[PDB]
Amino acid sequence: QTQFTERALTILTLAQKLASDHQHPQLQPIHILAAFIETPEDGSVPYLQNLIEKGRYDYDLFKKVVNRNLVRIPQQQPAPAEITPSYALGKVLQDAAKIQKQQKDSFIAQDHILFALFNDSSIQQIFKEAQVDIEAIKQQALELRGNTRIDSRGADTNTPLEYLSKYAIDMTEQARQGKLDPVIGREEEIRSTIRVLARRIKSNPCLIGEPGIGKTAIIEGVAQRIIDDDVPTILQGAKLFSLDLAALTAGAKYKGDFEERFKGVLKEIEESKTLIVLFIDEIHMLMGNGKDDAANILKPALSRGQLKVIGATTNNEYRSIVEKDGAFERRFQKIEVAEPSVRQTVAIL
Repeated sequence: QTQFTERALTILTLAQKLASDHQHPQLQPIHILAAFIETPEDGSVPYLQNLIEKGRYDYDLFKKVVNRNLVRIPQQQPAPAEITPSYALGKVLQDAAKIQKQQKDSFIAQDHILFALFNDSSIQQIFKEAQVDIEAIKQQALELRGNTRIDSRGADTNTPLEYLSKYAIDMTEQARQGKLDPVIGREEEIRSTIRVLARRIKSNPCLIGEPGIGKTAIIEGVAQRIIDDDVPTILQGAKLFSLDLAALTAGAKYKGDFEERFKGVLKEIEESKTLIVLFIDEIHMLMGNGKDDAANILKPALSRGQLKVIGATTNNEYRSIVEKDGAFERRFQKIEVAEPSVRQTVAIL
């Protein structure tokens, strides 16, 4: 007694509606495929379009082939009120159920219907006529969700986050689960970091000091201050991600791979409806040492306003960046982070 997901039910609903508009006797796999290439109600990217476009195929050609093959189906003269499923479609629904149990999922989703679709010879010649490798789209569907199982009725989102999951860590959700420890003696420097983020000019703080001094403790303090809603109006409901440069580097063995991954992370941020503050440790390994390509990706994104960045570097390394990039100095506010022994002495003097 398995149940469908909300998006899977929408596909079967659109397929039932498309067969009714074309007045076709029975529901066929071509209808479900036509429901996949259908533009969603909210203008979001369809699930199948993302797989095909990221596979670097011509999606417009694919739509044109599916439509001309569906119009090729003759229209019955008197439209009945009973659109039964065909024998070919019955196997698809039965095949999607075993695909769900094969992957140990709790619900039948778009993926399972799409996988069971790939087995029908009707849609197999559709992909061949559209010159789209059907086995490459299958690989795209496998890599998409990763290894996260489908537990809820709405776990099969069309375009899940691919770059923010591989090369970033959500510090906010990690703070909700009590995986962080509040370090003492740094609330004054946390207050300054949040004050800069609420600003509209130079809204990107940059922590200055030697690594391992408590910089990571300040970021974890800002995250837990966003969770309990102790932040100004602008930061209410904002997620705090941490860019993993080691993950960006591992596997990038081709020229431009690092920039492509970094551009993909920023793209998922700028399209997010909620404001996202990205923390970049050792930011000099991005904006300095003659790395102009990475700088030309972050600087325009900061101007659009959707992204706020918390940088972290040493004093001499920050001065090295500013000495050859005035535009960087006008977007980042300097915040000095000293060792507790030095922080206590300065306050006494």
